Amino acid sequence: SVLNTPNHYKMDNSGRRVVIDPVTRIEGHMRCEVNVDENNVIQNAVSTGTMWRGLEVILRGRDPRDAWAFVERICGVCTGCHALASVRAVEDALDIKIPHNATLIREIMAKTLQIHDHIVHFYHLHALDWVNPVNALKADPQATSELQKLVSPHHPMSSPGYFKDIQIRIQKFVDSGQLGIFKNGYWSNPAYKLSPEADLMAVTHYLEALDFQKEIVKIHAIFGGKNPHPNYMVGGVPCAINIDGDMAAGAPINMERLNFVKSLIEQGRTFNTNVYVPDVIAIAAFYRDWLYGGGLSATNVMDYGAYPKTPYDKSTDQLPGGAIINGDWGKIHPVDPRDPEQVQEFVTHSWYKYPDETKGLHPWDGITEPNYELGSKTKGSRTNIIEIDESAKYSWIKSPRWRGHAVEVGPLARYILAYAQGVEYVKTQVHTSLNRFNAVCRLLDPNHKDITDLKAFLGSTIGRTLARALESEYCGDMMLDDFNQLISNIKNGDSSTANTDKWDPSSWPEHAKGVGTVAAPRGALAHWIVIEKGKIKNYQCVVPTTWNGSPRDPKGNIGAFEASLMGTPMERPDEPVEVLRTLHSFDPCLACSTH
Amino acid sequence: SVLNTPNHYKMDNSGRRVVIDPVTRIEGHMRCEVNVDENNVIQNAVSTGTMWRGLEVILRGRDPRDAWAFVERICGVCTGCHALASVRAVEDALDIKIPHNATLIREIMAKTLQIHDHIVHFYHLHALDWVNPVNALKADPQATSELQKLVSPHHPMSSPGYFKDIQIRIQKFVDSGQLGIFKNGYWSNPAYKLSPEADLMAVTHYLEALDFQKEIVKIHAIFGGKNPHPNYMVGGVPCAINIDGDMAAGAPINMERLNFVKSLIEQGRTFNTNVYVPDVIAIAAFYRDWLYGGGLSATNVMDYGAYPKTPYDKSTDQLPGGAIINGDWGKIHPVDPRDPEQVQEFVTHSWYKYPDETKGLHPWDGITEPNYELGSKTKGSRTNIIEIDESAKYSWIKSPRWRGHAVEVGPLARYILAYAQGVEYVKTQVHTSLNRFNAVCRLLDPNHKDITDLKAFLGSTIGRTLARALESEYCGDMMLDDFNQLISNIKNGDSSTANTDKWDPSSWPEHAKGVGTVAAPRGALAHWIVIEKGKIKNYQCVVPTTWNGSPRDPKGNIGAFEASLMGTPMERPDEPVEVLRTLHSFDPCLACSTH
Amino acid sequence: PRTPVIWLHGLECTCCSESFIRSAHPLAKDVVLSMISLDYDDTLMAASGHAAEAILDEIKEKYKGNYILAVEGNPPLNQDGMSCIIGGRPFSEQLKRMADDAKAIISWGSCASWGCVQAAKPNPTQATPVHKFLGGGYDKPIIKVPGCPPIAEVMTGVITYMLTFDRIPELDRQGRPKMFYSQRIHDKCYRRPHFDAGQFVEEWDDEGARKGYCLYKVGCKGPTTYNACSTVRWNGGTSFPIQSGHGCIGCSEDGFWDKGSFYSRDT
Amino acid sequence: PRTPVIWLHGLECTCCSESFIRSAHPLAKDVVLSMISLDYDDTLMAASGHAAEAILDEIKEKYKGNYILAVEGNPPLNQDGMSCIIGGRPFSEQLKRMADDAKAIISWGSCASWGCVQAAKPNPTQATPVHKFLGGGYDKPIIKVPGCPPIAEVMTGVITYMLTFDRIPELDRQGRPKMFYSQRIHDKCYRRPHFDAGQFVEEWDDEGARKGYCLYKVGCKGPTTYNACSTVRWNGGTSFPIQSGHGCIGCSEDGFWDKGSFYSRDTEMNAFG
Ligand code: SF4
Ligand code: SF4
Ligand code: F3S
Ligand code: F3S
Ligand SMILES: [C-]#N
Ligand SMILES: [C-]#N
Ligand SMILES: [C-]#N
Ligand SMILES: [C-]#N
Ligand SMILES: [Fe+2]
Ligand SMILES: [Fe+2]
Ligand SMILES: [Mg+2]
Ligand SMILES: [Mg+2]
Ligand code: 3NI
Ligand code: 3NI
Ligand SMILES: [O]
Ligand SMILES: [O]
Ligand SMILES: [O]
Ligand SMILES: [O]
Ligand SMILES: [O]
Ligand SMILES: [O]
Repeated sequence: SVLNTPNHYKMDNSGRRVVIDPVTRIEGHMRCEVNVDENNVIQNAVSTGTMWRGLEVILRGRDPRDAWAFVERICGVCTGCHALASVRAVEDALDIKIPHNATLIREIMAKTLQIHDHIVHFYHLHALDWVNPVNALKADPQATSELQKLVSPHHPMSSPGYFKDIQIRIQKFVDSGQLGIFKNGYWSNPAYKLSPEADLMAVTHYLEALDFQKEIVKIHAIFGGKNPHPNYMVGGVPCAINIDGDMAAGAPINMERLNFVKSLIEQGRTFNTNVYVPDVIAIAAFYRDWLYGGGLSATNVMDYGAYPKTPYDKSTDQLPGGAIINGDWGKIHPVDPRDPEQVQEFVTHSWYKYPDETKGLHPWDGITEPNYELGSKTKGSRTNIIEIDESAKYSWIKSPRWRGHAVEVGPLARYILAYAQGVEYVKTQVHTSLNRFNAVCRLLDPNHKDITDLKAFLGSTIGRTLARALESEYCGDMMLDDFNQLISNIKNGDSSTANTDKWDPSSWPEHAKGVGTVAAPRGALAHWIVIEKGKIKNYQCVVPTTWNGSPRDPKGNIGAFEASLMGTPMERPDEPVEVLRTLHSFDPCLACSTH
Repeated sequence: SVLNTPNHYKMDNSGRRVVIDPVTRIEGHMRCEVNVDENNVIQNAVSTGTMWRGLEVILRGRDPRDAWAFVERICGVCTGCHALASVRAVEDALDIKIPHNATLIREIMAKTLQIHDHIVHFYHLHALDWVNPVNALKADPQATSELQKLVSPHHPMSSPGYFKDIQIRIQKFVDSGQLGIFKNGYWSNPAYKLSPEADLMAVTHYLEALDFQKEIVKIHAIFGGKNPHPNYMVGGVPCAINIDGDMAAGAPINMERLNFVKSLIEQGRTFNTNVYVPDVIAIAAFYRDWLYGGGLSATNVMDYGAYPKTPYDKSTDQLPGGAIINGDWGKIHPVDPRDPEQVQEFVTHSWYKYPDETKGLHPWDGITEPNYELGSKTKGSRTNIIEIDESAKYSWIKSPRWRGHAVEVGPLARYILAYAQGVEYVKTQVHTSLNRFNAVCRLLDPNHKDITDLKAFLGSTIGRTLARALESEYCGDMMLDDFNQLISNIKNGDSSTANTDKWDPSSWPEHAKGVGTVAAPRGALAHWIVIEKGKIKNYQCVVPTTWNGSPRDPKGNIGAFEASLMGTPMERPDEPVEVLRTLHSFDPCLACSTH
Repeated sequence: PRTPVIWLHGLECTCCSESFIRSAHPLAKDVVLSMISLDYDDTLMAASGHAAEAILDEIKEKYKGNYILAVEGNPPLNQDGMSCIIGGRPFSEQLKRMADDAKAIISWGSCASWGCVQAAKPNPTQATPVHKFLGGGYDKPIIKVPGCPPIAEVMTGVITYMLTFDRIPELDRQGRPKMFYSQRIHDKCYRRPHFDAGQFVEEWDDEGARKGYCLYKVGCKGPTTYNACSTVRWNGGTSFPIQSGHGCIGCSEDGFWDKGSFYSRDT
Repeated sequence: PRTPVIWLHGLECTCCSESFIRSAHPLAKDVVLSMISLDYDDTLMAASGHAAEAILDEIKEKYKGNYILAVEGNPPLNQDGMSCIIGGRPFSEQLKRMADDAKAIISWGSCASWGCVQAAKPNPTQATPVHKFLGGGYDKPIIKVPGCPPIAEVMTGVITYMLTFDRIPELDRQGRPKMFYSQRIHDKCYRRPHFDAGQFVEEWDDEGARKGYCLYKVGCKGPTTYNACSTVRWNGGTSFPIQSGHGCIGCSEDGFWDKGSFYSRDTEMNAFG
């Protein structure tokens, strides 16, 4: 069939079918199927979420105050963001305002997550789509040092001897014949474009990032007890502050703990600016001719908006939200998670049932009733899927739409929204990053003509990858600001951390509903709660990867993952490096997507 | 006067007198006075220990089991070595053999101390006698990187931008006009011989060492509770082991703690090999024409011997002891701390009284009765010493001699003794260090003629400094061997840590005496105890700096500090960099010296 | 040769994998490069799809009886097992196949050990812990390392024990290593002096909260929870839930999600 | 401009200086380069002799009334004070001179706070803590930060408090910051559940030792000792004496050396005694 989608794609499944299951180097479980034409160009793409647990179901009848801990376990990668969404939703429903320090500590935890998550995603999940560790063994260590000094002059770790020592260790691993995670990688595929020196630099940095990442999450351990899965609570934060008073050393937060947080913040800022951002820019330059993967990003993007400089005042959001549609960056449509005509979820192509499957349901009205059923065009059987039937139900992921539009969410969506809204920090990052990119390109090609078209630059798998790194850097700077504000508040006499006015359910209305939003690492997160007589009546989550990994809607619009693969040529369809590189650029969180 | 000493020095105090009080960048308090001839050459030297506390007096009547904690507080720099000497002296007196694992853990703690103490001494106390931080502001960052890569090819931290960032920080500090610990340094004295680039490298490493040093002592925190001043006990170690049994997580030593120790050991080995040893070698090369300061190391050296590969078998000491006298490295005289004709302390030139001051007292017979009394040729007054009278009592340090000989103690003494006894690890270190030294010299002077005379090379202030660094490296390798032995013991069924057979004083003889020896960081340490009816009847300490910092004896022999200064030319007697450089090479611990 | 480890992932949130890489000592980098051979792990591995499946096939045969099977997450039995699909087939079939030729199994976390959040009422997927899925006839050790997630150094401590001492650690009656799971939080809790004196947080951010008083009255489940949180602690010994002011929620114990509200007293 | 700090050293072992440089956060490097101006400190400082003395002279006048005087160790009163000689004169004279124009004093450690080991019986030097030496008429704050030595992050935590919040921390009746010294070790000890159950180490390396049972019977002084050891802990939160299997010896408390044998059992345990 050839399907002409209302969002302007032609999904043609007559070419050769290529199945990727499992999709690895994601959180959770995904299957992807594509069709390639005679020129090995993708002309159809199918996103299937291959897991479901049913947290929305499980929450029914429980106490709203407990909900955050349950939904936190939607995901241990984006650990905490669901807790944050949850407490915000309950506080929205019950009209609870939290103390400033609680707002700040939650933002510090959120920014810690952003940084951790973005760094580990890029190195430990994404990099092997761009980096060939085998080719790193051919690198000249002295030339590697020279490259390093160019990519990041301030990073201290550049000795030729250091790069030689790393190489020796990878050579020994290879020589052992136990290739572990590198086993059967697609290392002879010409889609790998780094020099051996860039491959060695990047493997070196993979190891540096694995050592670093465990440090930043100590911020979560201080404010939240543990990482993964720090604690939260409705009405405040549990980490009470006592700097100077009786028993201060035994309080959660005291002078020594504050000093620890400062140290951790600065370590993260340094890694962002000296290792992560420079790497993504430099790798992008080696891939300057590979501008595939934009998908929906330069037409339809959305975020709820986050990090208001004035608590509870969204016009001060440092990552302002809204929706851009049809590629008009000059028009920011306001997004209201309360409006039943805006966010809606369809299940036409998902493994769920609604009484009227023609309807998209706003999440206060959402329904989660499983319906694992394969289309009669499936190749295989119920328990042995050879080629999934995407004309029928083909995913555990619901189909969210915004006013009927399919949109992309994530750091790239937020960067476009922020750029378009005049956020000068972001504008500076984009322009300086483009300049740095073109500088490295010209080192690689003196004959390089500078890239000036921002939609083409940003609206690509490279751009999606860059935006994530930039966001990490911005989050470190914002987190320092938050820390300094927390210290100022304490200095001016305010050590308060919780509002308990509405702790007791007897203080609650018999009926209430609320929505909590978060700028989660992967995009727009919200939780919608309906409370009845002290219990959860409905609890519906719509998560970033739900948006991005969405199957088709009743009208046939394709979601961000499917759109991003269309039109991409593959060097070797059965070694699908390009598909992995683009899907991974969304940082798919499949446990999140399905919850 | 002109005093012709039996140990072949001519002490002449007719030239101009230079007084250094306080001697800084030592532990504790010292005064040094010298006389220089018309050529600015030192022709007399006077070592004065300017503090005393009286631990030997304070111990009387107390329980031998408590002693370790009192004497540990002799010194917070060499923290733990006195505790170790104490417990060993009590175990000696009471015929207590400790479990294998207690022996090993004590040795691990001892080698941790050696590494920490040596590194902090070189960078934080010694280096400013060789390094000019103000001149570091003149360095070219790229040339500093080139030097770094030659000095230590494996150390990762070589980026030009890193050195430039360090330089910017020190420039800011200077430009602030608050020069702190650099204020009033002798930075225009031509005695400073490093290039700007070497100064910048060395200041960089000072900072890296300040950051590093706090890590290694976590081994003391694990086995001993805290650093400074870890805990010990008579009969074993308190840090009970439980790897696999009920309540293991609550035991002092469990799997996780052992994994932590392994990590720490490896970090220390790496810093030794990549930062500390290469720095000392390279700085020695810059100072290749400054070979003063050998003193007694040329002739008379002593250590008790330590680190037996087989517990309680001194023939297996990895730093074997003895005494070399009159420069004959072919004759190792055995040293017995029990023999009353060997170790003796005199007080004729010290601020103490004996009934018969002609006597040198073996420490089981030692007496500590203060007698602060200035000679009638003193310039100044009792509470205002302008020039001390070295013909009379001039120090809180007693005068220890070995069979009437003045000796040098310390890492250099141990290296000479080990070399001379065929310890292959040490011989290899010395020869490869010499080879490396000559290579760096040829980098600096392409016409350099190799140094081959080991007595000349080691028997110097440079050689003293090098031996300390080499000892650190050796201690790291030994400590890893000890850890592996501990693991092996546990694997073979032995998790025991204490012997309590003689814990209760009812088990002790009515009268007992014991001696405990240690290869402390600064040289030969021993404690001598006399027990009577459960109580300390006498407790005498003779510590490394007591030996080195000794005033004259009744025959007029000079000690190691005084000897080391004789014949040294000074560029500027009133800016006595040379004096400080040589004194500091002994790593004086003045609280230790006097106790 | 380094010990082969196959790390499978069922229904999960991936918190146990995340915890593992937080290990302060040994570092994850060193575990993977030098201690074990991490031969399969959906989270970190290069290969996908058919190339990934092929490794499982090869490791199984080549190291038959000689690999450790580490499991994160759990198999669902509802939806014909297709609420967790791997390679077009139920995860349960993957788990069974690899369990059949494992030397031993490590059940990471509360999902593999007990069921964790997806098994809380009404358990829509019939998520089932590994030992129950394999049943009473399974003839190799199943080492349960529970917690949501477990402490990083506990995870790497189990592995280093087996590699260093050449045996399975001693297990309690629930299959948990006594190395880490043989005391309750409350049995080594630094806030216990306050419990003993009747000094409690009564309301969030009260005087007691600001002094670090005991969290029993705000729902701490430490009295019934076996783990190393109060001894080893979290994230390189930085903190644990109680230190930071929230009671234990019981997250290492079988059934903790259905034991009542987290803020209701431990009874 | 950075707060001037003069760090004097009397009779001492140098453990407090050593502890200070162990600080995990802030790093000692950053304290000295960016937070304070450490203008005099015998342990670390470039200058010696006459050049060192001159600094004292200069700071004292330049920054009269505006420097913090940190003191490690203590002055002896016996031997005409010449059991601790600095620049040919008694240390006590140096301490008095610098105290006269200090903004505030920090008494580091048990030596400066109370006397520590040299003050234990029979105190041959008549070692005297700073507050007693200056006497009742001294008109500036003396912040006692006891312990042998104090915890590193406690030492840097006191400094950062003062720099961040622009005041002297609240002090208890003994002059110790409530920030760190307002609980006993035993009031926050993770071995307390064992104390409560009568589960003790009875003999070294017994069953209880290997389970981490309470150290009361082997001499733990945690019941009478106010410090942050059981909360902040030592060396970047790595351990503390009790965790590693030896009882507290009481090392932050006035008179702890003469309280009794470290292996004697602590007193004041019953509320009916
Ligand atoms: S109830 Fe919780 S906070 Fe209180 S002592 Fe027990 S484990 Fe600690
Ligand atoms: S006596 Fe010591 S070990 Fe026992 S609970 Fe008290 S402070 Fe802890
Ligand atoms: S909630 Fe879990 S992490 Fe530990 S403190 Fe309680 S077992
Ligand atoms: S001996 Fe001192 S270090 Fe702490 S645990 Fe006791 S106050
Ligand atoms: C999820 N981010
Ligand atoms: C998350 N998506
Ligand atoms: C001391 N040495
Ligand atoms: C120590 N001397
Ligand atoms: Fe997510
Ligand atoms: Fe010493
Ligand atoms: Mg949902
Ligand atoms: Mg003596
Ligand atoms: Ni997620
Ligand atoms: Ni000493
Ligand atoms: O997540
Ligand atoms: O996620
Ligand atoms: O997720
Ligand atoms: O010492
Ligand atoms: O010392
Ligand atoms: O000392």
